[PDB]
Amino acid sequence: IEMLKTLPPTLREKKRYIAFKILYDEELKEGEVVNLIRKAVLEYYGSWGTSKANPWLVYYDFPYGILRCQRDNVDYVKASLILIREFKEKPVNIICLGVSGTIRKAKIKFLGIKKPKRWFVIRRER
Amino acid sequence: RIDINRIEKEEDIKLLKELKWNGFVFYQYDDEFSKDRYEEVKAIAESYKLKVYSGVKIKTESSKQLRDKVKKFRNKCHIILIEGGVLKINRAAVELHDVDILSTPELGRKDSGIDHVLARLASNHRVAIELNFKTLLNKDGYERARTLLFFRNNLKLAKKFDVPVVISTDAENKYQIKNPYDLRAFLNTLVEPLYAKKIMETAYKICDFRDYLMRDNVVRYGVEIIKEEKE
Amino acid sequence: RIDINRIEKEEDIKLLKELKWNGFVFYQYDDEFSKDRYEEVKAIAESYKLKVYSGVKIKTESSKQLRDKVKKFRNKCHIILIEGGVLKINRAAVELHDVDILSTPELGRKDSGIDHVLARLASNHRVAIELNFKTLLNKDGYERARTLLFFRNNLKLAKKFDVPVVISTDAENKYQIKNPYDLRAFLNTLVEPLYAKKIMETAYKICDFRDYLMRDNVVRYGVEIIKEEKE
RNA sequence: AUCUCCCCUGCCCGGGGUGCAAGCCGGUUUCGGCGCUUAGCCGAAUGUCACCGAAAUUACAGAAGGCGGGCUAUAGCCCCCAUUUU
RNA sequence: GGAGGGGGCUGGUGACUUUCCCCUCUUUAAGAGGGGAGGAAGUUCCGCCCACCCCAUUUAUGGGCAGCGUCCCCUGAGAAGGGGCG
RNA sequence: GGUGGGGUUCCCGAGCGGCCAAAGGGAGCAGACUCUAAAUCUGCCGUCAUCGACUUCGAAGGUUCGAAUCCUUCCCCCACCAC
RNA sequence: GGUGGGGUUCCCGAGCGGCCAAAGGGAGCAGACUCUAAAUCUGCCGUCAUCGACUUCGAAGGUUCGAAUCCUUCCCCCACCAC
Repeated sequence: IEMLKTLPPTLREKKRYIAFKILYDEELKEGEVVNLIRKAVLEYYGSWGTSKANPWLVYYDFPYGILRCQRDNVDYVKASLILIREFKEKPVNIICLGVSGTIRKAKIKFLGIKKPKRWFVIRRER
Repeated sequence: RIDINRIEKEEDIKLLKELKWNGFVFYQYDDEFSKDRYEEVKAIAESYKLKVYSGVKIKTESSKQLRDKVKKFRNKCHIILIEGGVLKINRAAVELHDVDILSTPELGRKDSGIDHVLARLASNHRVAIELNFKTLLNKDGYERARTLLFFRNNLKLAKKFDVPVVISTDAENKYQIKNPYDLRAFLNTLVEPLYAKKIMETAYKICDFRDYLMRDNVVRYGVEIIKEEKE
Repeated sequence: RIDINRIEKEEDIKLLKELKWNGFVFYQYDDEFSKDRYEEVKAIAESYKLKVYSGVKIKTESSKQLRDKVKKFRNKCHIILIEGGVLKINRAAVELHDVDILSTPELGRKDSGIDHVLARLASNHRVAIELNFKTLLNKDGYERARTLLFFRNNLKLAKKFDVPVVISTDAENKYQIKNPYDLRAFLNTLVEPLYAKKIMETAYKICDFRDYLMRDNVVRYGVEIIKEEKE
């Protein structure tokens, strides 16, 4: 088996979760969102900043979305979100709602109302 | 928190109010302005819940005949903007000491934004520098590099001489507008967060001063109240 | 300043000596090593002005039968490297406490570089981590992002536990090699310049220790000099 | 040295077993609420800078119902003890 | 004066953001105020508050803890550390 | 956060405080066997590689006449838990 | 680093310490003129827009009965220089 232990929280990367929206009347696949956010995070950070602020999209079902960040550099990720201009025929709009430390709290502040827990049940049932 | 953009539809402005925005500026970049557009601005401002201050703008005309005609068209509206990469009109625009905010030193010039003598004259005449962002969203990579290099040079020349700075997106459509927290995080990314807050504070205070000037009988900051001897 | 690369021609190494480099390591990534290659290493090292230390390398074999055979082939050469993304062989490689430097946690794994238990066991057994750079020059953009994210994670896990780190380019051709000031400026760009100097100091001291160990009659750091009772 | 009894002294009386992911409620697979906080998360929040001071975010290192004892690893100053020394 | 061992302490004020969080509040929706990780949270060796299940309702019998400081033994540069109580 | 446990040869696994006592199995090498090979058996079995002797039972300290074992500490590896 | 100088109306340019003294030219507007237009002339010439009156001579302070002018300070604009 290939298993890696999670680092202790004094040594692990301090993270934040940015909740945002990709506003347009057009539609997107989540892989297109990952591709555009990788191109933009390169275009604003280089190798140095992308090693610095740790970008990874975690959720995109609706035009809303949730992405993970380092704690000291959420303003850098937001400035990376501003400089979207064009994707191959058209722009997309990226508009941030807020930022929190978890999904249950950022889900209820701007995104929705209830607090879901799906990772536990897909780990224990499957 | 005050934005500068043009009005196209009502749903866009209703989305603007629902986020953070308390007010903004309607942007007239033309030579044909009337009361019908300003009444439509009144209607869309009273549509949901807002207040909008309208301005006028000029580009590429004469040296100081333009200054007199700009004063004459400015006597009807609240605020004003003069844009142009020409240094010759820029000297007169910072010399006439009545323009509120100033834009476009980077795309019509492509050499450097503000001169040292220009920044010292702006300190004596108290004119503010307005930083646009639509220029960042219609360029290429090295063009973004040279443009943000010009903005960082102008940011230092405004920081050392205490020149007032107003950020805006200079938007044109429904989606060109961006968040105020985004612009604050970007100006935090550039140099400092306190100066980033000071830019928004100055952007509020300049419209507050123009409103308090053109609101009542105020001449060279003189307030006149009940039982006037006005002719 | 010690590099780790393979030898192809003499002009490349003559260019290496003319810049800054005082010595380097010849890299044998194969299972067929003889004395002819090492004599050619002697000839090219005595060609202009240099000293070269040769090593051997293994990849993708069994768990601890590989450990015994690796000790048996290591008893002929100076230093050694074991590369592999498998954690199962990595535990034995850091457990056997006789391997000098360790590489490849990032491209065979693509999940995370070093585990916390792995870093604590490396602290007890004193094995060093070698950071390659040819992996940076044969990937794409986000692959560079994930790889340097893994290197910054491993840099923290080596900084907090005082794990020795040796930088190298892991070169393969004439032009894959880079400057030592370049690698120092890059490790300065990542976290710190003092740790960047400490990496080069450790890279010199580990080869100095292996040379001082296999040079004379030294067993568990015991120096024996003139008029020996040696059988 | 180990194990079991009877010979003492003082104190205390419900005796065991599981443990908050215990246990209780709307629901009746699965979920939400109580336990739960002069910090109280749960896909695990407690952010950045400057400075008085010099005890300071620097080393070991992070809560998850709360309290008390013991063990392990060390950052800065203070106090105490020892070898070399003069 | 130099490697080392043991004991004590580990925060306060000011500025930014509710877009770091929670609570309270008024108000043309956003602001103001207060609070926000420690000697070990680690290790799980334990006990108590809190719950359920059985026997029993007993200081009659019986059960649990302790004999500390001191002393003894062992190893260290002989300060110090570990174990024990007739 | 919690309970019941395990770490011994290259891999799976036993082992009373005591003579490598270290059961072992599979593996490697060699012998034997066969036309060749499989299977069975024999010795080395980590080393010298004939008998025999020495080292390793996760690591350190301590008890003892003597530690895989008895005590303490440091670790890791399992199993299962949100409802 | 250095020398000789200049800043006055929308633009080129004069101006004794003194009555918008502010020469002016080009420009705008109006008149006159012409079938229309160019040219010439007339008034406003920055404002009230008939006479006439007020403001600005790069900015501040000071002298004076009174500053474009005289003094001081702060500036800018020219010209040319490495050999």
